[PDB]
Amino acid sequence: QPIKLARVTKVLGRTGSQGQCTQVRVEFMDDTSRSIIRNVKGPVREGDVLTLLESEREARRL
Amino acid sequence: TKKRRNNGRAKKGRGHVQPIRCTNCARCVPKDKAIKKFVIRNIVEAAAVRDISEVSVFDAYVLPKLYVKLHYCVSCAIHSKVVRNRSREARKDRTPPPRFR
Amino acid sequence: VVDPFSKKDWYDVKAPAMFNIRNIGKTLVTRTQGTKIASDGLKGRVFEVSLADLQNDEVAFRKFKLITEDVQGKNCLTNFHGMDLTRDKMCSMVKKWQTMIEAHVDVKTTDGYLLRLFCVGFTKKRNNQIRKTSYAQHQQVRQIRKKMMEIMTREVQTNDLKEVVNKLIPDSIGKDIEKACQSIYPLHDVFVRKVKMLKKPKFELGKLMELHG
Amino acid sequence: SVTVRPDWVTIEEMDFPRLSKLTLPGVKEGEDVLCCGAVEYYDKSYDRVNVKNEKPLQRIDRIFHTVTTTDDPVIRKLSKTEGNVYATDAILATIMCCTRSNYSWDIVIEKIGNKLFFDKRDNTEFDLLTVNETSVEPPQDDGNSLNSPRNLALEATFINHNFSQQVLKSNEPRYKFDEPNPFIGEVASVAYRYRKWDLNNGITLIARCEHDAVMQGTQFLTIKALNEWDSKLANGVEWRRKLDTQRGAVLANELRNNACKLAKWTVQALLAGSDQLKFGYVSRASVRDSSKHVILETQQYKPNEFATQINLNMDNAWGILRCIIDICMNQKDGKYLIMKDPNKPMIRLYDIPDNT
Amino acid sequence: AYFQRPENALKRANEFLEVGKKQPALDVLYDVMKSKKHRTWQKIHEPIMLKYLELCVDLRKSHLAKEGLYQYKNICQQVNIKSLEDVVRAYLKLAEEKTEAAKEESQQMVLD
Amino acid sequence: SLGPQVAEGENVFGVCHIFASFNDTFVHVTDLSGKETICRVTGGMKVKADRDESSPYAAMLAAQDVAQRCKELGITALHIKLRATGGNRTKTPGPGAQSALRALARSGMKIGRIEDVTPIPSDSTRRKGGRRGRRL
RNA sequence: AAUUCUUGGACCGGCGCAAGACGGACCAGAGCGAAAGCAUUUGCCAAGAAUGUUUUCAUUAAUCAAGAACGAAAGUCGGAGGUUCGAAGACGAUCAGAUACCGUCGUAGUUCCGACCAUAAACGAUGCCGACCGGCGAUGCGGCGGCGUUAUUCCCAUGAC
Ligand SMILES: [Mg+2]
Ligand SMILES: [Zn+2]
Repeated sequence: QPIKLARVTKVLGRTGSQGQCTQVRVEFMDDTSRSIIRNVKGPVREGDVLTLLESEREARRL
Repeated sequence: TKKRRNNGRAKKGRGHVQPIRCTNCARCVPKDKAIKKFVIRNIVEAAAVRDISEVSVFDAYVLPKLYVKLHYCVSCAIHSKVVRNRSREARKDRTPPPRFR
Repeated sequence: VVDPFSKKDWYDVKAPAMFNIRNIGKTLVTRTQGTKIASDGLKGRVFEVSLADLQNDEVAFRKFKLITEDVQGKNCLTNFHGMDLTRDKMCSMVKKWQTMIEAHVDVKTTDGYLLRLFCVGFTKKRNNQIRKTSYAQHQQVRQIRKKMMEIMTREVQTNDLKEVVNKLIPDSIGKDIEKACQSIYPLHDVFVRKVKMLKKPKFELGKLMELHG
Repeated sequence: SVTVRPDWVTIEEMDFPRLSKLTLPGVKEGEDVLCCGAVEYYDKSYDRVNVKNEKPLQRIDRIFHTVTTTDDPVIRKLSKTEGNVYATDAILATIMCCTRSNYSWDIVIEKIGNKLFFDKRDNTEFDLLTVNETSVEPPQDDGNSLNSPRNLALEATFINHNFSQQVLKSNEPRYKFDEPNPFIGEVASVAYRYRKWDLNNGITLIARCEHDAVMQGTQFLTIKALNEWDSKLANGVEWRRKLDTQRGAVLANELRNNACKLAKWTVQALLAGSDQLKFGYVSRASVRDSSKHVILETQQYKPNEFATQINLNMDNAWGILRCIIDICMNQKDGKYLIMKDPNKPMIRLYDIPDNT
Repeated sequence: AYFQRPENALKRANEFLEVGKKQPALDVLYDVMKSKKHRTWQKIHEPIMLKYLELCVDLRKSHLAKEGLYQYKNICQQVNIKSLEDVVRAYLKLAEEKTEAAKEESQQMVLD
Repeated sequence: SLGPQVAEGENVFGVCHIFASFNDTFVHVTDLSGKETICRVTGGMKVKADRDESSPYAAMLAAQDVAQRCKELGITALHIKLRATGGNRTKTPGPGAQSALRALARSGMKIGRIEDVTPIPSDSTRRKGGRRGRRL
């Protein structure tokens, strides 16, 4: 599947077992309106880019 | 000592209400004593929906739901954490917990 | 050490003329090896097809049962057996704070077929209603149920099976009952929940081949 | 875009989900039949221009020819020689990345015999550059306001036509292909070259492809100018703040706000076969001053890398194009109109008399 | 809701007519014209309105053909007005033929 | 081994009965009739341990073998008839229901129409276990 | 996990047939009943509280030793029945032991008809009758007054708010 860019728009909350994954609201650079929720490792900032291997799957919001 | 006013049950002016089998055990609890719960669930959980949204023959077939009404005895309800113990003041609060999202 | 699907003929299934999409699908049978015959073993198979698939595209919650009452040649000819609403629909309708009214009539068509029709209807809450409940008193319930039976009998009794299926393809019976019971207590989610088949007349072929065009 | 008259017959309707699902493989290489015009050398020294060391954006008087398929003399010659689908880069860029379309746009199809002249309406707003089209809210301002969609698009078009020439060493010996520009010191730096695409399903495609300038390292440039007007209301981040820690963020944010404009510009360069597409970061003096501009920075992207980055699919672009050329090489002669539904996401196709 | 895919209204309308219930067949078509499905004129909106105004004539309900066209003129504004022209010409055309038949009926069979 | 349907567009439908108890999973394809069986791969045929007959894993293996086995006979698409145990017992499907339905969609089949067919009684016979339930 | 069931085709899918239980969801701090208790449809039989009344009799009333009717479940005797469940039993596990909790079968019983039995945390742990003493918003049955909405299009008049 083509690799697609999701842009962090608003960092929401921290998740995982040991508080290790930042759960972030992403706004797609490809489609104008589609905004999904993704679990992300490492430190992430409000207003930067992610390279998603799939642009359809969504993580369970808490 | 008297703990509840309505003796842990929603019977007031009957005398007898027919019993029900608990859905975890097969314990006989009266119909109104039991902790009832109505689970409306999608057949396919969370991610399976996307795979069956693409591998479907049809055009926007709103895949069906699963309606299951569950009666728990008080022990099964507390053990499964469907209910919990409460403060002497908070016990009287009958307004069910908010389900905003 | 015998491949059991080597001796299997596929047969195309045909629905009667009352539906848009004719052919339902395919059916497996064993080749006529010994005394027991493919077509005779194939005769009396019940196919439960959703009306969405049976028409082009519509309601998917109403299902029709169809019996392969005869085979002409590489073609199973099905005929109306029964009808049933889907679990999802029936479970979704039945909700708390209202009265559920159920009727059943044992009525016969002009030709041999004697059906058992089950009707269901739920008391509707008014547009400006502040009262939570919206229950019907027992006499209001059995006046509604008496009227349910009176329409359900009249609609079938006087015409033949080709036309009763033409009425069940929409829900003309349920819409007629719903409008009729507006004075007693306004119902809303009124359908003919289920149609059963108790008796058929002794099989004819000329009567089948009028239903198959 | 246009008021639709009661004499105009809707024949075909296509919505964006159906157009998004389209594909075509097997699209062959573009063959440079003709290369025309003269292109200047680019000063790579306008890239020592950052948030601290900016430049004045000056008015440059160079004449831009907005000549369509109808008025193209080479296409008029080539028409009888070979080709049955004639287009410009701006027109096919619109149809190709039609999926992102927000505002009302239109294309006049003219099927004279067994031909498709994908023509544009001269003296209609087709050669404007739209602004914050695909934001959370497009500018909801009135025609008399300065932050209006019309006035922002007006100045955005001006600064692009300014920037393309200003950055350029536009009085040092030009790179000449074969011919002078077929439209006429006074002129602007632009080169029009025509290309044949053999298109699988039995269509030959002759499109006019525009290079903006040449750079050494030789190299061909498609050059455009990104506008930032009043970020805080515009629903974007500020440019002047630092832009250096947040360059990738300032880019990706202005991309979503201008989803269709950046998609048309990038597929414009892929069409022409430009190996590099550059940009120009232009903002105002004060946030409500329409007259003044200052050039903050520029960044360069290879359009093949950029198109897979931002988002595009060549299969989609060529898959939508084969569909529309097939539709209008199927149905009858005369003037048509591919108009997109002003308020909803669906393109419509009307059949019209010989006049409008 | 009532419908997904607004062409299904025609199939319910057609299904009800084979039984001979043009009042609920009209109710079906009425429910679609006034709903979410206001997408600026789908190609299927003409056959819906053609059948709708045929049933409005056959039952003689002018005040419904009012509301029907009043919804239609809105959902086929400057997008395409040929649709209004074709529909309302075909409406008055259908009503004129019902009166032609109604006179000739009363004036040759019943007059004699 | 030859369903004579058209190679291009024609989908041949089966119907897959996914009986998912809380200590076994069945995946069972038949005719639209429901009379003639094509495949039946249980959760227990695949894995050899009693404690994981009702596994999402075992149900995933079972649906994969069913998908592969029915692709050869020329069943392209499937209708679905999911069920728990029912009667007096549980009416929530087993934990293998989801993984099986997912598995024969990951394995390149097409999904027609789905519905619960649990034996829901009007009112039933007395349930197993005493008046005081299953105490543990 | 094992006891148990099965290539003498179990479990699973399909079409039929028979039996004996039970009346899901709707079902509520709703209704009725002296209490125990009482729920699929329809018919027949007798009873009943409450409201309504400018009818009738005119103290006929309240509570009750003796005496009497009904009284869940289990239990007993005789007849019919035995689908599910299941005291004792028989084994399989668990454990130091387990005569238990967990499992597989399973007899009396569980169901109906006719005779006994007369006890329950039979509870509101709260005798029955009568009077007076704050407020508030619902709820079920009956009656009364009242803007308006709605179904009978034909609306008087009936239902639903
Ligand atoms: Mg009691
Ligand atoms: Zn329990």
